[PDB]
Amino acid sequence: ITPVNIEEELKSSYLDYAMSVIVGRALPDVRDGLKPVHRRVLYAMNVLGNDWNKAYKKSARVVGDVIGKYHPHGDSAVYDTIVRMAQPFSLRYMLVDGQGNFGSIDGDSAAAMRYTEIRLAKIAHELMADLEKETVDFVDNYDGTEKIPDVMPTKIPNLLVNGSSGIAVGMATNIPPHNLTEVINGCLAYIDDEDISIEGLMEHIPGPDFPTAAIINGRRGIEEAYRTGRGKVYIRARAEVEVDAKTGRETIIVHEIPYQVNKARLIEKIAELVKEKRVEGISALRDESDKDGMRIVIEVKRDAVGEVVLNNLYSQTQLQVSFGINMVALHHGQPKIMNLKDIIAAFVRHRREVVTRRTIFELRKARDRAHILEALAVALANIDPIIELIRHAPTPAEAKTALVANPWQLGNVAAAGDDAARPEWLEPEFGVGLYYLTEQQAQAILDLRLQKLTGLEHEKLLDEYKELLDQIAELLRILGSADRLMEVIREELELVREQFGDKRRTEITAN
Amino acid sequence: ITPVNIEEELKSSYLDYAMSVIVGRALPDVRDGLKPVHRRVLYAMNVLGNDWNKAYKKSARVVGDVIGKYHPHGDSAVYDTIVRMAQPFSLRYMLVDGQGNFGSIDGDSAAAMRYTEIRLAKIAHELMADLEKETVDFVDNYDGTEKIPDVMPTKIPNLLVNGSSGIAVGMATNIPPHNLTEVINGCLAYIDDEDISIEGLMEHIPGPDFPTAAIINGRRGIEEAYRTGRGKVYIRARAEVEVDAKTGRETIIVHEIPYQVNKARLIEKIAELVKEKRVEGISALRDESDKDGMRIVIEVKRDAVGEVVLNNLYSQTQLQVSFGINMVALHHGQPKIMNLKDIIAAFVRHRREVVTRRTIFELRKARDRAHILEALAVALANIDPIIELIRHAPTPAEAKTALVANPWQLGNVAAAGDDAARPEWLEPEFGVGLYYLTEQQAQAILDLRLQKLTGLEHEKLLDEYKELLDQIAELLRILGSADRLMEVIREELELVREQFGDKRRTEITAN
Amino acid sequence: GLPGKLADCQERDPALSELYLVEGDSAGGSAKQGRNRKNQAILPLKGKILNVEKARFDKMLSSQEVATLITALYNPDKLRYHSIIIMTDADVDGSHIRTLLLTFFYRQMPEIVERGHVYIAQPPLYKVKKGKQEQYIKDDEAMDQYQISIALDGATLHTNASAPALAGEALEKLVSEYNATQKMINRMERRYPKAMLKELIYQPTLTEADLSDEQTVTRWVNALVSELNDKEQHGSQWKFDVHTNAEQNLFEPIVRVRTHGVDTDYPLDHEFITGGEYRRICTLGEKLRGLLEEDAFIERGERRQPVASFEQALDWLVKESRRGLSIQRYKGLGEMNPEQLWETTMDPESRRMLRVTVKDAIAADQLFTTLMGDAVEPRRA
Amino acid sequence: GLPGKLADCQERDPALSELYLVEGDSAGGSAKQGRNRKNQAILPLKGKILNVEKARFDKMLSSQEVATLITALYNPDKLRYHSIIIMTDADVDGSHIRTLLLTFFYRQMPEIVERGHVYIAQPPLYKVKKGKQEQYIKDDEAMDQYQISIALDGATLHTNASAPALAGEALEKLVSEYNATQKMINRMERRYPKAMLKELIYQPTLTEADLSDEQTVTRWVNALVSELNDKEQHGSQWKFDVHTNAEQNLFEPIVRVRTHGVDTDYPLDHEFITGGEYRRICTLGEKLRGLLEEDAFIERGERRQPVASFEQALDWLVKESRRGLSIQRYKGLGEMNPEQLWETTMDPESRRMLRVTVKDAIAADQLFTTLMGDAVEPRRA
DNA sequence: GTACCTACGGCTTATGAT
DNA sequence: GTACCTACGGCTTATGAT
DNA sequence: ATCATAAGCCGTAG
DNA sequence: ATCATAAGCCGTAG
Repeated sequence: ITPVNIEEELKSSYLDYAMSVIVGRALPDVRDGLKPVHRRVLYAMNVLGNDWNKAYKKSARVVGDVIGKYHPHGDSAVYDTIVRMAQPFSLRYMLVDGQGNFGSIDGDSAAAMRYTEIRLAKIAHELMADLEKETVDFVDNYDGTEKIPDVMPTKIPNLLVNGSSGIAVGMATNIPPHNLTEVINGCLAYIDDEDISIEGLMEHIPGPDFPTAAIINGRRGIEEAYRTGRGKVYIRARAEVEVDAKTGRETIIVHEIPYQVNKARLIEKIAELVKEKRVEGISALRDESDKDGMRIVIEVKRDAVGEVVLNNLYSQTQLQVSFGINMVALHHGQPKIMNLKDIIAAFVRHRREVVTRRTIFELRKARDRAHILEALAVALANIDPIIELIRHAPTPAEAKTALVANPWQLGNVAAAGDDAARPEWLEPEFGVGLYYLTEQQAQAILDLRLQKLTGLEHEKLLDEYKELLDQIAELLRILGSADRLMEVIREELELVREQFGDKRRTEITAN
Repeated sequence: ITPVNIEEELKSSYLDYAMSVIVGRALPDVRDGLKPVHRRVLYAMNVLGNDWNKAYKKSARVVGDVIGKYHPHGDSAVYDTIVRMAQPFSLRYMLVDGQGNFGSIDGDSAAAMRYTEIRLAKIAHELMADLEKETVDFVDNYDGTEKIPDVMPTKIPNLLVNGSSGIAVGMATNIPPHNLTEVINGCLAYIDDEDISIEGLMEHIPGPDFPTAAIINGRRGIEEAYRTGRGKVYIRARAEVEVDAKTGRETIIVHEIPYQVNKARLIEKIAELVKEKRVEGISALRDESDKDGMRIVIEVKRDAVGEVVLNNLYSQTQLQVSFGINMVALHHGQPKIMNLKDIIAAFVRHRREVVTRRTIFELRKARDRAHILEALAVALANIDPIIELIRHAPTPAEAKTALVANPWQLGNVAAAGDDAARPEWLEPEFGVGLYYLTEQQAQAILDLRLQKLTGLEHEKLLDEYKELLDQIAELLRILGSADRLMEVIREELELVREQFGDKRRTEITAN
Repeated sequence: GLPGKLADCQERDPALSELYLVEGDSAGGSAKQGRNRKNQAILPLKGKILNVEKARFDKMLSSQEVATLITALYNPDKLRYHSIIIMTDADVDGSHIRTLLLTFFYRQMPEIVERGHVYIAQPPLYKVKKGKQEQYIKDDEAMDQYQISIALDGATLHTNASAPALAGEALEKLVSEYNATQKMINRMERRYPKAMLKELIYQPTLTEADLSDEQTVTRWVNALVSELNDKEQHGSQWKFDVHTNAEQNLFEPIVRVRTHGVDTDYPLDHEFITGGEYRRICTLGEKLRGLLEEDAFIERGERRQPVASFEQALDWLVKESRRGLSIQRYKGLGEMNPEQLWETTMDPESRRMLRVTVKDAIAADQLFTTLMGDAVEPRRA
Repeated sequence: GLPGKLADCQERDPALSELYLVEGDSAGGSAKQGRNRKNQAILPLKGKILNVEKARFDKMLSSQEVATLITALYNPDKLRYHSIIIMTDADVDGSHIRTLLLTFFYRQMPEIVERGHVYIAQPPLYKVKKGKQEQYIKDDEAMDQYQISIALDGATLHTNASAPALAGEALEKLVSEYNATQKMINRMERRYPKAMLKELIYQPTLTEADLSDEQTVTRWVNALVSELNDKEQHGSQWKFDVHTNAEQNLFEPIVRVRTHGVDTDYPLDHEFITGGEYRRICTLGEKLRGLLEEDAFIERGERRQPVASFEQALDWLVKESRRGLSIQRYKGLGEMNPEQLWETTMDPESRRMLRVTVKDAIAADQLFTTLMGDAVEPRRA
C-alpha cells in the first residue's frame, strides 16, 4: 500500500520545526529571562536538595539526573551550559557556585564532567523561593509522568540583570547586563509613578553593566535602543602611556580588554600585524599578568609620540568593537519587540499574581489548621464521657458513629471573630453550648495521645489558636486593600536591594 | 630542600601496585564468584530500588550514580561490564534484564548509554537477599563517607555456575560455566557425606555447560582439571552432511559455532582460505540464518566425498578449539589453586554463618518487640490511675518520674516461658502482682493513642504476644541443635533447585 | 567512499535493489543486523548536511558519498539503484533533515524525482500491548480512534429516555461528535474563557429575536451567572450586565468576571451569535439537553454506576478502559529489535511507502532562505 | 613531534630551563595555565608506554616524541634540557607509570641518570583548613602527627596520681607510644584474636617463674576468663584450661573461646612469653597500671569529663578535636587551581624535589619481567 | 556526533631458521 | 584516553571589483 | 579610489 | 624436512 502524497508536504514539515524551535529553544521569556534548559537544571538542583551551605557534589549525578528525568537531549550542551554559568567573567551575577577547572579568558576549555564539584549559591535560592506553595502551574514531561513548573516565582528581573543572546530560525536577540541597584530603583520609581516617562527611567539608569569594566562613547545609541529596541554602542578598552622619570622610553599598559575578547588570539593578531609592517611604532611585546590583575606591556619604538600609534590600534585592533543591541522576547508565546517600561510592568504584574496566590494558599492552610484545632480543643474540654464511650464501644467505627451521633455540652472553660474561622466547603449544619463533630474531626480525636493532657498543652493550644486568628485576620486585611500589597512589595524589594548591593564596575564617558 | 633518595625505591613502587591490583581488581573470591565492580553495581541497583516488577530506567542514571558514590574509575569499563551481563549468549544465567541494542554474535558493539533501559531480574534478588538484617560487614568508601558490603549473602555458588576469566600481574584464571541442578545435587550429596570422593562428585556432574551447545571429546582433561586444577578440553561444532533424494549434491549445515567465536571473522577466514587454494572441495558459500536459529550452508564441490574436507576443516578451521582450564581464586586474600570440594565446603560454611547471624538478629529483634509489648499490655491493664496521674502532673517529665517511682498491681486479667522473654542488658531489678516500669517503657506508654482501647486491640496484642513467644521458642530451638539448621539449609536448597530448574544444552560424546 | 559505509547486496543489476539513508551508528547497526543479503543496501549518515541555496559552491563538498555512490554527478548514463527509500526518525530534527534532503535532491537532480524514484518510509509511532493483544500505531489520530474503540468496546447505556437500552453506532457517533466539539472548544479557548463555553452545553438556547424583551435577557443572564457561581469552586467571581446600544434596544448582555485582581467583561454581539462555532455549540447543546441523561446506567463490561454528567461518565469509562493497558513509544530507530525493525519498516509485504510528486514548479525553495519569507511566513494564528 | 605538544620557553640555552612530564589533558591544561614563560617547558603524555624488556625492538616505536625532543638518540653531542622533573599522580597507576618511565630511562640512557639530571616531584596529598588555619600535608605519617598535635593542643590531665596536674611532653610521648603499640597490635592481629591482646593492657604481668605453683596460674587464667566474659557483649564465650607438658610441670595455660559454631584454643608457650612483642606489651601494661588513672580530669580546652578508660578519654579528645575541621584530598593533578598547582609543586622556593642515584648495578630489571621473579617476589607475610 | 596505544598471562597460529 | 561538519540570524571584518 | 564576495562568532542541537 | 621467534585475542584498567 503506497498512497500518493503531494510534494507540498515539505512546507508542513519545515513550518512545524521552525515553530517548535522558536517556541521552545532559543527565545527566552520576559517574566524569567531564563531558557528552558536553565529552568530544568535549576529545578533538578532544587529537587535534589543541593543548597549553598551543604557539601559539594559531583557533576555526573546532576547531568545524568537531568538527562534521565527532564532533558533527554544529550549531555554536551547541558555540560556547556552548566560551565557557562559558573564562569565569573561571563556573567554579572553567577548562579552555580562550583570548584575546579572551569576555564579562563585564554579560551581553554574546562575539564571533564568527572572532576568538577558544583552547588547552588545564596542568590540562587532567591530565584526559586516559595515553590511548593502552589504559586505557578505544572507542565508534564515528554512521557507525561512528571511535573515541571511553567514560570519561576522569581523576585529579581534576571532578563534585565544578566540578559542572554540567542538566534532562532526567524529572529535573534541580544541584551546587555545591568546593575541591580539601579534596576531596583527604577522599579521603585515605576511603583511610585505609573505614568513615568522614558527620561525619568533613563535618569535613574545611565547605562548597562559588564562583568569587566570598559569605556562607552556613544550616547545616542543606548538612548535609541532604550526608546525603540535597536541601536549600536561602542566599547573601548582602558590603556595609558607611561614615561619614566629619567630619559627611558614610552610604554603602554593594558588594564582590561573589551567584552568577549580572546587574549591569546588578540596577542597573536597583534604580533602578526607588527610582522606585516601594517602598524608602526611597535618594537617588542611582553606580558606581566598575574593573580593580582591582568597587565599587558607594549614597548614603544624609539622616536615615536605613541598617541598616533594608539589611535591606529583603536581604529584597527579589536580594542574597539561595536555591539548589536536587539531586545526581542516572548510575551504570550509570540516574538514581540518590547521596551523597558513593558518589561517592568510585566514584572510587577507577575509579582502581584505570585503574592496573591501565595496569600490565598497560606489563608486556606491556616483556615484548615484552625478548624482542626477548634475540634481538638472541644475534645479536650469534655474528656471523661469520651473515655467511657471508647471503653464501651467494641468497634472503632461504631465508636466514631456514636461520637458523631451525639451532641456535646460545650463547657464554659472552652468558650473569636464572627466568621472567617470555618472552611468554605463546611456546611452550616455544624458549629451552631451547641456544637457538633465530623468524621474527620472524630478521626482527629481518635488520633490523640496521652501527652496532650498536661498543664502546658492547653496553653500551647490557646496560644496557637490566637496566633492563627491574628494570622487569618492579617491575611484577610492584606487581601482587602491593594495598598498593603503594594507596601509589602516595596518592603520586599527594598530588603532585596539591601541584601545584594554592590558597586559599579564599568564607566561611561560621553564622547 | 632536595633529600637524596636511593634508586631502590623502584621496587617499593611496583610491589605496591602489583599487590593492590591482585587484591582488588582481577581475582574474584570463592564465596561470591563476583568482581568488586559487579559488587558495587549490584549494590547500587539494590539501593536505588530497581526491582524486576518495576518500570525500566535509563542507564545514565545508574552509571553516574556508581561513578559518584562507589566506583570513581571512569565510565567506559563500567558500561562495558553492564553490557556484558545483559548478553544472553555470553552467560549461562543473565543478571541484568535490559531492553535495547545490546550487540550480537556479529561483534557489533552496543548503542550509547543514552538509549538502553535496564533493570534487575528475578534471579538477581536471590543474590542479595536478607541484606539489611546485619548478615555481613560494611566497608568504607574511598573518602570514608559510605558503607559497602564485604561479601554478598548469596544462596547460589555463582563461581561454579558462571565463572569468570581475568588476568593479574602474577596469575590468571579461567573457569567454565556449569548446570545449576547438578551443582545443587552435588551440594546435597556433600551435605549427606562429608567424606565423599572425587568420583562421587564427578558422577553427579559429568561436565561443564555453555550458553550455546557444543561437542566435548576429551574426558581425561576435565578429570585432571577437576582433580588438580589444570587441564585441556576440546570444543567441536555441530555439523552434518546432506544429500538430496535425487542426484543433487552434497551440502553441509552448520547449526552452532564454538564458544567465543566471531561469525563474520570466521566467514571471512573461510573465504580467504578457499581463495588461497589451501582447502579443496569447496565451491561457494551462502547464509540462511534468521530469527529461528543460526544456519550456515556450504556448497560441496562436485565429485567429492566431503568427509575428508570436513576433517581438514576441523583440523584447520576454528570449529575445533581447545580451552585453558585454570581455577585460581582467593580464599583469605591469597591466590590459592583450589578444587571442587574446597569450594563446596567454603560455600557451606558461608551459608551456615549467614543463617546463624540472621537467626541471631531476628531473635534480638523479636526479644525487643516482645519486651515492649509486655509493658504495653501492663499499661493496658491498669488505665484509670494512669489517667489521674497524667491529669494531675503538669510536666510530662515529672509524670514519667512519678510513673517510674511507683509500683503496680498487676491485675488478674493481665497474667509464658520461665525465661527468654527479656533482653540481655535488662537488669534483674525489674519484672520481679509485682512489676516495675522503665523510662523507655514509660515513654512507650506516653506514646499511646485512643484507638488502642477497643474490644479488638487487646485480642490483637494477645495474639501477637503468643506469636512472638512461639517465634522465640523456635529460634532458641534452631540455635540449640545444628541438625535443624542443616535441615533448613537442605529445604532452602531444594526449593531453590525447584524454582530455577532447566534442561541441559551442551552434549558430551566421549571420543 | 565505496568501502567503510556502503554495504551493497549480492545483486549488481539496478532497479531490483533498494537503498536506504538513516542516521549512521544507532540506526545502521540494527539495520545491518536485520537486513537481507539479496537486494538490500544501506548508506549511513553522519549528522547534518549543508544547504544548497544558503551556501552555493560547486567546489564546496564534505561527504559527496551519496552522489558518488548513486551516479557520476550527467545522470542518464548511469542510473544505478533505480529505487531509493529514506528512513528517518519521527522527531522535529528528523523532519528537518528530511526537508534538507528533499530540497537537496530536488535542486541537484530533477530527473530522479520526475521519473518517480524517491520514496519515504512511515515508521511506527506507538506500540500498544494489552497482554496478549498487541497493536502497532503510527499516527495521533489513529491512536485516538483506537483509544475510543477500546473505551466503546460494547457498552450499553440505560437512561430514562425513549430508549430503555441505548447503545451502538448512535452512541459512538455522539461520542465522536462530542470529542470533535471539545477539540474545537479547546482550539478557540485562546480567545474566550472556558467556563462559559463549557456551561453553554447545558444553558438554554439563544436567538437574535430575544432582543425584544429585557426580562428574558435578564432571566437568561441571571441563570447563567448563578450557575457559574455555583460551579466555581476556585477563587473567582461572576457578575452580569445588560447593555443597549441602538436607537431603541439591540439588547446586548455583558458578563463580568472577577479573577485575582482584574475584572474582565465579555459582551455578546450579533456576529458572535451568527458565527458557525456558536451555531454548532447551540445545536449540540440542544441535542444533549434533549437526551434526559440524568439517571443513567452504562456498563463496560461488568460494572455500572449512575452519575449526573455525561462527560463524567465518559471519563469514568475511559479510566476503566485505560486501567490495564501498556504502551511503549519508540523515540528512535536505534531503540527496537532488528526483527521488529525489519518486519515493521522494510518488509515488502508489511511496509507502507510514500511517493513524491513533481506537481508544479513553484518558488517555495526561493522563499525558503531569504529571511524575508522567514519573517513573513509565521502567520499561524 | 615538536609542535602540537611541546611548549618550550623563551630561553633557548639548556641547563636553565626545566622539562615536565604529566598526563596530557587534565594535567597539562592547568599546568600551561599556571606555568611561567621564561624557563618552563611541558611535554604531555597520552596513556601508558610499552616496556623495554617485555618487547625489545629497535624498530618498535609509537610516540618517540620524548627522545626526539630531548636528544638525537649518541647523547654527548646534544644535551638540551639538562634538568628534567617528573610530576605524577599519587595513585597506584601513577606509581606504575613512574616505575615504567624510570626503567625506560635507565635502560635507554644511563648517562643522563649518572650525571644527576632526573628529578621526581612530591605533590601534596591533603589540604586541611580549620577556618582561617590552612595546612598542606603530603604524607600519611605527617597527617597522623598533625592530628595528634591538634588533639594534644594544650590539654591538662588531673588524676589522683603523684602529679596533681599531669600534662605536657610526658603525656604526649605516652600517647605516641600507646599509638605505636596499638599499631603493632593491629599488625599482629592476623595471628591471634584482639580481645586477649586488648585485655593484656590491664591484666597483671606474667613470668616464666610462675610455672611452679598451679594455684597462681589458675587464679590468673580465672581472672582473665572472667574479665573477658564480662567485657564480651557480643555472642561469644570464653573457657579456661591448664596444661602440663613436661616431666613434672611446665605449666601452660590454654584459653578456649567459643565463637558462632567452632571452638578454638590458644595455649601459651615459652617462646610467646619470651617474644619481644609480648615483652613490650608487658612493659606498657605495667607502665599504664602504675598510673592510677581511674578518676581523671582532662580538658581541651573549655570542657572536661571524668571517665574510666584512658583509651575512651583519648577517643573523646580526638572527637572534640575533629569536631570542627575540614579536609579536602586532591586525587589528581587536574583537580586544583593553576595558582595552587604552581605554588605547591613547581615554585623554585616552595617545591620539594628528589634526586635519583646510580648506587649499584643490580639485576632488579632482570628479575622484573620473567614471571619467575613475579611468582617468587610476593613474600610479604 | 568518532580510531588506534599501553600492561598483564595463557593460549593459539603463522613463518623463517638448523 | 581524543578534531572537524552542519543549521539558524545578526553582526563584524577582510578583499577583489566598478 | 570606491562596491560585491568570502570568512568568523555568538548558543542550542545533532 | 623439523625447532625458535614474531604476532593476535581474550577483560579490566589507564
